[PDB]
This record gives sequence, structure tokens and C-alpha cells, in this order.
Amino acid sequence: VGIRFCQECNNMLYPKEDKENRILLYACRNCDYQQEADNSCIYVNKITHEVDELTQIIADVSQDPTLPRTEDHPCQKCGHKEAVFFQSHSARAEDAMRLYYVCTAPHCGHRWTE
Amino acid sequence: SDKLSLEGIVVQRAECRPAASENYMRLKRLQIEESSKPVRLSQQLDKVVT
Amino acid sequence: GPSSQNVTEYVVRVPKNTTKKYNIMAFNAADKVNFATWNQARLERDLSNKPEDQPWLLRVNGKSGRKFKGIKKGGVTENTSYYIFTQCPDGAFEAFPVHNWYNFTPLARHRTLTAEEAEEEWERRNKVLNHFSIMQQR
Amino acid sequence: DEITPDLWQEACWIVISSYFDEKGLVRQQLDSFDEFIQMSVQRIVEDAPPIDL
Ligand SMILES: [Zn+2]
Ligand SMILES: [Zn+2]
Repeated sequence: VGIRFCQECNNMLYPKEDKENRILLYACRNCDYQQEADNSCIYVNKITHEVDELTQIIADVSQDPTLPRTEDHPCQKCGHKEAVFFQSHSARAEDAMRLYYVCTAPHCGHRWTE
Repeated sequence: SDKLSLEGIVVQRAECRPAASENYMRLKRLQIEESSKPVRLSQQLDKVVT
Repeated sequence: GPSSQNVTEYVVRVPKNTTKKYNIMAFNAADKVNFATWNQARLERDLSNKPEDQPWLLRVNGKSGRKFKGIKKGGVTENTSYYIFTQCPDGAFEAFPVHNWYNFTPLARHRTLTAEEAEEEWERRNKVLNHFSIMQQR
Repeated sequence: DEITPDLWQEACWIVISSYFDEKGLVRQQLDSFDEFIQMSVQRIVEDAPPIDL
């Protein structure tokens, strides 16, 4: 996890290890730049449902005329008594017909599931 | 004289907008009319050319 | 203090004819260049054409410093305009129209893979190993 | 002021009538052909490069 580039030729960094010190080095495979890593991560894969749609919905979705509105689920932060609820329709799950709610107040848009 | 010089660096960006909202659309209409002066479209003849 | 409620108002001036041309310049945010090191420069037209309709090619500090290449802006200033307010001792701004927008890009100086030997090594479509050894032979 | 529910039917049909009084049923054919003759032919002729010899 975490992608960043070298400052010399601005190409993709790659992991590498040295035998003298035994420390991870994110070195540029193109140029001759090296740097010390700070996470000890290379390849994180997520097989089950870790999409975290709560942080993926754009808060401006509330002002879409085609979405339903409800008053039984008030906003937690600003306390507005109107919200817009919708489902996900994303692949890799094809299930979990759950509702994601977005507050319709301007200068707001806290997303919450329930 | 083929002499290159650097005047300086931009420190802030500015955007100018007209105060008028509705009446400025008339000036926009005039500008569009002026822009459509030289565009050409086919004409129609009353009598066949001989 | 005076800076909290500073009041400034200077007169704008637009000359008609000016013997020297202006152009907007903008590096990329990630270039991270320095201007003190730019002791010498050479801004000449590229030789790849073989004049006014060709790109430039910046060469900083000869072969020691970095080189840059760029292109004119695709858009045209038919509706838009760019003016620069140059500071002067008398304080009157001098708005100056520009002629072109330029964008040079960084280029790295190192032994580069050639097209012919690239074709030669293309046989190793995905069988290639030891990426350092690719450049070591050359 | 407001279209009453019991005057709606007449009203809507009046609107539709006006549409068909102004456009017609084959308006797409005629409008497309008018576009072709008025501007497409002229644009095609002007867009063609000059003959250099
Ligand atoms: Zn690099
Ligand atoms: Zn809210």
C-alpha cells in the first residue's frame, strides 16, 4: 500500500532489499535513486467485501431529483430531518441490499449506513 | 536582440466577471450575431441560371 | 497596523507597439527545479525538422545541466487573453498581451534503450529477467 | 392561475393540437433535409481544399 515516485526521473518506485543492512529500499528501477521505506508493505490484496462505500459516495448525490427522500432518519451531525437513501450497485459483491443515507442539507452531506 | 529575460513569477490568479446578469445577455447576443456575420449558407434562386 | 488596512491603487497602462514579445511559461508542479543553478542556458530551435512553426529546445548548462522540450498550447486565444502586470519603480502597472503559451517538460539524461535493440530484446516478451542486465550489455 | 384537475384533459389536448399544428408528422424529414441543403452543402464545399495546380 502507498505509491510514490522518485524525485529524479519521476518514474514508479519498486521494492528492493540489500544484504549488507537488511532494510527495505524503494529504489527506482529506471534511474539510480534509492530511499528507505517506512511501511514495510509491498502488495496488499483484499478478497472479501472491504470496499468501504461509506467513504466512496460523493456527498453531492443528495441533490439528485431522481433519488427518494425520507424523514425518519435525521442527520447525525447537523440534525436535519431529511435524507436521501440509495443502494450500491457495485460489482465484487452482487448482494447486500443495504441502504446508504446522505443528508440533504447544504454545506453538509454526512454519509451513514443503517 | 535575441536576449532572454525572466520578468518574474505569478503570485496570484484573478478572474474577471461582469456585474450584469440579464442585460449582459443582450451584449452576448450582439457578439454572437457579429460572430455569425461571415459564416456562409446556401442561397436560393428565383430563376434558373442561363 | 498599516498593513491590516493597507490601501493601494495604481494606474494601469497599455502600450500599443512593443519591440519585445511576451509568452506565458509554467513548469509542472512536480518538476522541483532551481533557478540559482541555471548559470548558463541555450534556447534554440530543434534540428529534427530538417522555422517559426517549430518547437524550441531548452539546454541548461550545456551537457552538464538538464534539458527540456515542449510544445505550444493547443488552444487559441480567440476569446481569452493573458496580461502581466510588471512591477516598475513608478508603480504604474503595464499590462502586456502575450503571443503563445509554452510548457516544457523535464527529461532525464542517461543511457537510453534504442529502437533496434528494443526490437532485438522484444523476443523476450515476458521471459526477460535481471532488468539491470538489459542496460549493462549496452 | 392554475390548471384545475377537471379542465386538465381539454387543456393538455389543446397543447398537443398546437404542437401538431406547428410541427406536423413528417417534420424530422423536412427539417433534416433543410439542414442539409442550407448548411451541410455549403459547409462541405467550403471545407474542401482549394485546387492547387
Ligand atoms: Zn527514477
Ligand atoms: Zn446533515
